[PDB]
Amino acid sequence: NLCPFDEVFNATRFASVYAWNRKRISNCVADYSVLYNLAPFFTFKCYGVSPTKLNDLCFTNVYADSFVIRGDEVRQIAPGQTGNIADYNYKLPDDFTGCVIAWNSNKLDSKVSGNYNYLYRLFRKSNLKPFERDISTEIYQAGNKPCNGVAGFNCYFPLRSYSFRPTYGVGHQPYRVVVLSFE
Amino acid sequence: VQLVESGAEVKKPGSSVKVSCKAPFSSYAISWVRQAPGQGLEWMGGIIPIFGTPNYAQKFQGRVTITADESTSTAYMELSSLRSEDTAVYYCARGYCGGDCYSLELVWYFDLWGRGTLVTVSVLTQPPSVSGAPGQRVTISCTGSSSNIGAGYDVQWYQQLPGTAPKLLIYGNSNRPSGVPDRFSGSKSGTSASLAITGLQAEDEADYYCQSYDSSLSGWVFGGGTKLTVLAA
Repeated sequence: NLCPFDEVFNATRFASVYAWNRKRISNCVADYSVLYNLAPFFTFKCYGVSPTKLNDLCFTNVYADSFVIRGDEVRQIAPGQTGNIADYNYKLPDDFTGCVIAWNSNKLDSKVSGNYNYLYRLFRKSNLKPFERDISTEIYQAGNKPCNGVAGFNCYFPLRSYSFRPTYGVGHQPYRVVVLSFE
Repeated sequence: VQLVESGAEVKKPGSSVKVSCKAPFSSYAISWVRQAPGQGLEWMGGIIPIFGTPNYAQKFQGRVTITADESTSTAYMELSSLRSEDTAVYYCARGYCGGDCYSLELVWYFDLWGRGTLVTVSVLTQPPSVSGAPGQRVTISCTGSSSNIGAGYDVQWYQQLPGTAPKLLIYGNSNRPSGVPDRFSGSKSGTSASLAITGLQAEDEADYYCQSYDSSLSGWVFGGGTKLTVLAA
């Protein structure tokens, strides 16, 4: 039939980047029309692939990863990059073949009081390997002393909220991101 | 705040119960778990209110229907075609995800448990029994698989004293909630996890259950339960 792409974009809700969502698109033909109606100005950045290859996927298997980060960080959802989203949250390989879709969602994902519902991992001992997902909440030990199950001095609950408000700058504003990959 | 459930029921074999559960919750996960008399906790299923499709354990797939009504602020479990086996206590549990719950997979802990709705109808491995020396250290093992503990999911531990609902003891793998003394510790390595109690006290005598997410069955799973008994000197 038709690929369920209106459920990737125009999903009722998007996940935190630390818990990025993967949905398989397996055996269908694609229409990306929904992208014009959600995002007036979006971005469709493909590496090593024509985006016309993402039009026929009747005999191909595609991974759609989706999350919300902020605009300064969309540059980290790209091959060979470093930051806190690439290092600790979502890591693309250096040989990446696929596409990265991004668009401003300040109108759905910001609140005058502040939307604290989206989180990113701030602390980790090692960097994430490509396409890895760490959804743990175990306290991080930044010091030489054990943390004993509790945050405090040099002991950090590893996830932090994003503080998204409409008065923020285009940089500091929530962006929805969708990474298309091949299996 | 405390989850308030409907009253006990005596049902004939073949009937259906609809158990209510109210927060006196759109950001939280509702999870339904039962405990047949003398047995461990069983996960029945769960829903994310408003934005969720209900998720069920394969044991209960065609017999259970988990609903949530936003207006009335109540969550419902309807178990149909009852047998004698379904006699148990039915608990509802609220799960925190820090803010809003995308899915039931991302629940950090089920901190607020209900009452018990007792319905009478006319896997992770744990030591069934552990004995401990008072003032000394005991451990309770939780051993899982590469579909759960070893898939990168965290272990929670729960305490059940006789007559009450489980109480959250450690979430994370090792994190103590507020109120839980330092004597309790948690640890996770590979496909196994461990609760430790130091300076054992007669009050620590209770049942302990571990819990994790399993991605191959796409739900929460409980351990068999451990009856810790505190000895004498």
